[PDB]
Amino acid sequence: MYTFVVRDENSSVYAEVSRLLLATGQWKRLRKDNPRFNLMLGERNRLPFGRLGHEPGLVQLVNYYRGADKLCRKASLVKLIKTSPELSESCTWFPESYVIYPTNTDEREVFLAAYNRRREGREGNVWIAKSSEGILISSEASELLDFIDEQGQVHVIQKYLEKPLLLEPGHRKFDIRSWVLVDHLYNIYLYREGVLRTSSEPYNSANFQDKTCHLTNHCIQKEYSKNYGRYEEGNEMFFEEFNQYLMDALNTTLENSILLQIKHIIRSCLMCIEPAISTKHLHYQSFQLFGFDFMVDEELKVWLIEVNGAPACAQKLYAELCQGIVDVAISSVFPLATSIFIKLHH
Amino acid sequence: MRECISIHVGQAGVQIGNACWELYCLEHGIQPDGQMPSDKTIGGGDDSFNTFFSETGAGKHVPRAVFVDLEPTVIDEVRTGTYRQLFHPEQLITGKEDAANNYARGHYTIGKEIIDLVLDRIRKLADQCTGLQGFLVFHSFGGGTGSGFTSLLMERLSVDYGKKSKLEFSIYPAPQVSTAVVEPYNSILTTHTTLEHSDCAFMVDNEAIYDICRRNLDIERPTYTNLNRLISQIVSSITASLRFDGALNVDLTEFQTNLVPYPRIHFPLATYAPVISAEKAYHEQLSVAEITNACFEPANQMVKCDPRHGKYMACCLLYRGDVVPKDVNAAIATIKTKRSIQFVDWCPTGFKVGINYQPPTVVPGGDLAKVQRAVCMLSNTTAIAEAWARLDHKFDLMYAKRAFVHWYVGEGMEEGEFSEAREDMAALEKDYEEVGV
Amino acid sequence: MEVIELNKCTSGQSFEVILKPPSDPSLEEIQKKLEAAEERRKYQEAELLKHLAE
Amino acid sequence: REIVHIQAGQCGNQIGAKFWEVISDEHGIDPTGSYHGDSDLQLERINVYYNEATGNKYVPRAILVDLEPGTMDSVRSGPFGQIFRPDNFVFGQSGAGNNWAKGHYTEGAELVDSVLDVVRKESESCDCLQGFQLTHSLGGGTGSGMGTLLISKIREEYPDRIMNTFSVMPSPKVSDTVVEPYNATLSVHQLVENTDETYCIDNEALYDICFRTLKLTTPTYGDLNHLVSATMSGVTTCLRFPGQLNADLRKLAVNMVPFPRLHFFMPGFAPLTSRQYRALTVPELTQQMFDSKNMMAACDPRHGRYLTVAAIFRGRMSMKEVDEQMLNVQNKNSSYFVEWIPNNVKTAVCDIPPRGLKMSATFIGNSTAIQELFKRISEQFTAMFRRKAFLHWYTGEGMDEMEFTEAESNMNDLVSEYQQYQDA
Ligand SMILES: Nc1nc2c(ncn2[C@@H]2O[C@H](COP(=O)(O)OP(=O)(O)OP(=O)(O)O)[C@@H](O)[C@H]2O)c(=O)[nH]1
Ligand SMILES: Nc1nc2c(ncn2[C@@H]2O[C@H](COP(=O)(O)OP(=O)(O)O)[C@@H](O)[C@H]2O)c(=O)[nH]1
Ligand SMILES: COc1ccc(N(C)c2nc(Cl)nc3ccc(F)cc23)cc1
Ligand SMILES: [Ca+2]
Ligand SMILES: [Cl-]
Ligand SMILES: [Mg+2]
Ligand SMILES: [Mg+2]
Repeated sequence: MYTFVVRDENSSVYAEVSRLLLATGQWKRLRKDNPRFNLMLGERNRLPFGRLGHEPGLVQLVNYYRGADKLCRKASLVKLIKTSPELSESCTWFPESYVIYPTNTDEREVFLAAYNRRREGREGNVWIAKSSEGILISSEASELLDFIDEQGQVHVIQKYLEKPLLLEPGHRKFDIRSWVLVDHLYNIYLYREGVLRTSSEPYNSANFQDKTCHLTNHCIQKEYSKNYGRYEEGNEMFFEEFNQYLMDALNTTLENSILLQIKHIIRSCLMCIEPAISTKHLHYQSFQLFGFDFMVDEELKVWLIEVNGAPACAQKLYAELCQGIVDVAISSVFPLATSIFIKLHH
Repeated sequence: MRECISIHVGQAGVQIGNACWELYCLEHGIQPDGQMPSDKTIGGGDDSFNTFFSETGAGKHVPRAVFVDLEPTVIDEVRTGTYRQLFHPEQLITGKEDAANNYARGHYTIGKEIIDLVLDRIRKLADQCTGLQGFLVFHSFGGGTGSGFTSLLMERLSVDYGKKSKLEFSIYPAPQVSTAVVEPYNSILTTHTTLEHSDCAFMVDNEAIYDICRRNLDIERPTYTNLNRLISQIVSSITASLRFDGALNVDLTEFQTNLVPYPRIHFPLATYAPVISAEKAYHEQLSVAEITNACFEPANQMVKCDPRHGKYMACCLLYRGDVVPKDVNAAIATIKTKRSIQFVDWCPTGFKVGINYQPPTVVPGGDLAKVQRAVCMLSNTTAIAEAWARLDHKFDLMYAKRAFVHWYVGEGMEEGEFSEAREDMAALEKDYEEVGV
Repeated sequence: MEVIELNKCTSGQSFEVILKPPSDPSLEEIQKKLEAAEERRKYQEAELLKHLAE
Repeated sequence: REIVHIQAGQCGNQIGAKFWEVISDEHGIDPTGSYHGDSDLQLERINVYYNEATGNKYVPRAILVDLEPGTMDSVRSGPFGQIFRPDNFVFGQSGAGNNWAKGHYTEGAELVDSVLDVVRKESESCDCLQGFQLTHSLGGGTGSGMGTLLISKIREEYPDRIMNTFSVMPSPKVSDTVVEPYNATLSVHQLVENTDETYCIDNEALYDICFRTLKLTTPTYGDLNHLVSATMSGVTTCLRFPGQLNADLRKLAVNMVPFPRLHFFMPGFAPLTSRQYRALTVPELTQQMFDSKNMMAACDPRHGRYLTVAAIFRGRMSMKEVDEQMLNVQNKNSSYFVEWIPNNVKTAVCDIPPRGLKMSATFIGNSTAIQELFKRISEQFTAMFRRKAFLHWYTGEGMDEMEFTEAESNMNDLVSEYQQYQDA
């Protein structure tokens, strides 16, 4: 009989995991500070990795990889891609990006050298800015940096994807959320079900001050959008409908046009940081669920925009996914008395 | 040639000192009576080994060592064991009753009544020293003597020998072999009082030694004897540069120079490889590359932590056996490409290397196999602050209830010393965080 | 990656390898502390003995 | 190092005699005090409990105290009677009539100085006396009344030594007189103030063990004391036997007692034996030792939480297995161990087993469930005290009702203090 401890109550995914674990009758929950746990669903901030794996007679396991933040916060990920030989500044699936600090190392003097070549070559020069609410997509820099310095935290600004793939009917934008689970053996498991977070507003390439047809966040779309839910329930198109659309409209499969690139990107990113974060020979073990956010361009080329280290699922997919986390991440380590994951290896 | 006096305090200090001096004698060819035939300079010398042994007119080589415990049973075993002749009686000092696992009983109550005797005996060794460079102090964190008497002694040494270096070999507390529930209290108290009196401290966590013994020595339930032969190997590796010809870490000041840039962060992590059971029938001898690479596996560290999530301030590689520089550089070159090794910005990324061609001596009948080459890495990584976190946490749990505090206060200590010590430790932890993230 | 201060002798050699450049109280106060604690101890003993005498 | 032992009253002397029989046997000493064992583990620390006398003799460091001579005589005539030095027999003639006040205030006072004379003589022959252990019941008169008088006198003369007691608690199931709750409540008030560590030996728990599991229909005091001497040999093995952990009375205090007053220990023992053939496995030993049915203080450990635990395994067995099983008990029941005392369970191993067992386990818990014991006494106390019943036996010896009220309050305070940490 295994014991666990819950230190992030505001996690929908791991709340479901707690319920599933208890309902096995082989897992009992302890109080959040009891150190005699087998399993820890840790807090999102300052998780105490230094205190794991020092409890004799307890194989201990945690649902986060110490160090994974380098992938999962925007400036960090830009730094990691530019400086890591495995990915390199010549990375063909990450947009041109730069790390800018407020007025109060920085890359705006290296930014401008590229931006002005974009304006002179008469290329589309839209750029987006964000950090880890407060977004600015503009066409000239002096709006961007001016906005950055009104706030007070490090920012990344990166080449906006001016020619996205637009779903018809609707002429609307979307992003693709993939859920990936890395186990204590560093198997990389892609969940078979992804989701397309769409916009409900036709794509208006004119004024970039309206964020309703350019940003695809489930929050901004329920509140500030006209017809949230006209085409798909909750502004969420799942994979079967999207594959059907690709076949009907574009004469391809989701697997061929897009998924190959997503599996390639995921594996590349994770394999890159594996030496820094692996717990293969550590006194405690880690697994982690990630949410990779992808954007497809009108040429069916996949791009990576954010990696989120503590993602939520889609209400339709919570059950199946959380059960998978238990199956492959937890019961692998603590056995009880046709898989929903594609294993990524090459 | 400049002399070194070793001071062993409490049970853990005394038993580890036994193990180290047994090793030393084996390594320098000193017999249990104290006779070293290869020493042609009879009755004296300024050789490298003389920093740890004085000579008598009768050709007897005698450890520059003092053993001090507040109860007699453990040092009595020194007095009656294989190396009884080795030590001169005045250097084995015992009390009548121990400190009862109580820092304040060792520091204040029983400490006050034996501190002057100990300092007198230490002065009798120092007075035999043409140019004493200082002290190597062995002790547990957790014992009442080990913590409380040791901190009192360090304070005094700073006063009677203010220009001299003081080094610590400190046993960090582990549940699997611990003897008391109050070891976190004692750990924090003694760390806080000693911090400004120690130039360089090598912390050994009994948890790590215990698991190394189980995993690599196939010892099912390690004893103090197992642990201490392994620790003595590590200690010998660390001190060999004071006892042998060489150009690296030749005096105690060089340990601080090479390993402690900021004076407060003076806890270098020790990683040791290879540890091979004497009961391994067929062993394939490991290369320079394999053992150097093992230096970066946490499972070989004297303290379990993760240097990948820290920063280095210094790094020394001490080899013993069949090693040459070009093989070391080759090993380092490939390791750098395959491993997370980040130094602090204001420090060079590099390695000071020491090689002694004589391979490790192993205790006949011990648990360790002989090997053609071995290495001890000493690296000042901030990752060791994990060990303070753990410790400080276990303190905070108990102290929030003032549990057991009445035993300390009843010895004359004031409750405020507790929160003072804890505050120092909060400082220390923050220094580490700021240097390394 | 350059190799410096190579010093060598019949017992062994030492050297450095660079990979990249850089980016107390007095005896008085002490015996005062020890004696203060003895005073708190003696006082608690006297409280104890006085209570026992009651 | 040296321990001085005092047994007071009928119960004190009967159990103390049994304690000396058992551990004398364990250390190879015979009723004449001449060593005859084979091994040498038996002598390494033999001086903790025995003085060496002329002719390689071993003489227990034991003072025998009573106000009537009937039991003391019975000891002299008993098995090991002649191993005690006769000068250490200190007795009066009038008894104490199961009356705490006679033991503490009138008859006891008359005899206590000479007892302290013998104490002093034993202690000045000590190189480093660590303290005293007292055996006594709390429901009679000499043991409870005079024994607690002795304890506060000893504390006055030796304020820096350890006072430890084995204190048998009264139960209506095994009862001599109705005034036993009175005698017990007075004494606990003394114990809470003037001992460092008390083993609460509940005569209720002893009766229930003899009856419900040893299948004895009519338990005698003999059947009870066999349990008591098993427990006593168990909890003192790390004191009298050389092991890795070189234990003494003060370290046991320091590690077992997080707060001075809560120093009342629940002892346990396994396998429970009557006055067998199947060897116990280490997992079985460990499960039994922790079982409520093996504990000598009738308290449900699931009704409170363990502050500290110390456990002793006697026999040749697997240290590895012992470690695994102790860790399993804690990790599979961590609810019942306070989280604010990290690693509060310590284990020790002695190769030598008790007589007639290849393996055995002794348990020493400082549980907050011990409050149940005192609640029991307090209820019985109040039932009488609210009608001032039987008080005249006590006011006849000079006592004021006020003193009863004070002692009752201090015990109810003790109960509340235990309830404080059961919920922390
Ligand atoms: N590694 C190792 N640790 C030891 C040894 N002896 C004791 N310890 C550790 O030291 C701590 C107890 O400290 P001790 O040195 O035994 O106590 P002390 O300094 O003698 O002080 P007292 O309380 O007076 O007995 C525990 O954590 C033990 O595990 C030893 O021989 N080797
Ligand atoms: N366990 C145990 N309890 C006893 C024994 N003799 C008496 N008692 C208990 O002790 C209490 C009576 O005290 P007792 O020792 O006989 O009186 P005293 O001689 O005046 O101190 C009652 O609770 C008895 O049950 C004994 O041999 N074993
Ligand atoms: C809760 O932590 C501790 C730490 C140390 C102790 N010591 C001091 C012991 N003393 C005596 Cl007399 N017998 C023991 C028997 C078993 C054991 F494991 C320990 C002890 C007790 C509890
Ligand atoms: Ca010489
Ligand atoms: Cl000086
Ligand atoms: Mg000791
Ligand atoms: Mg009676």
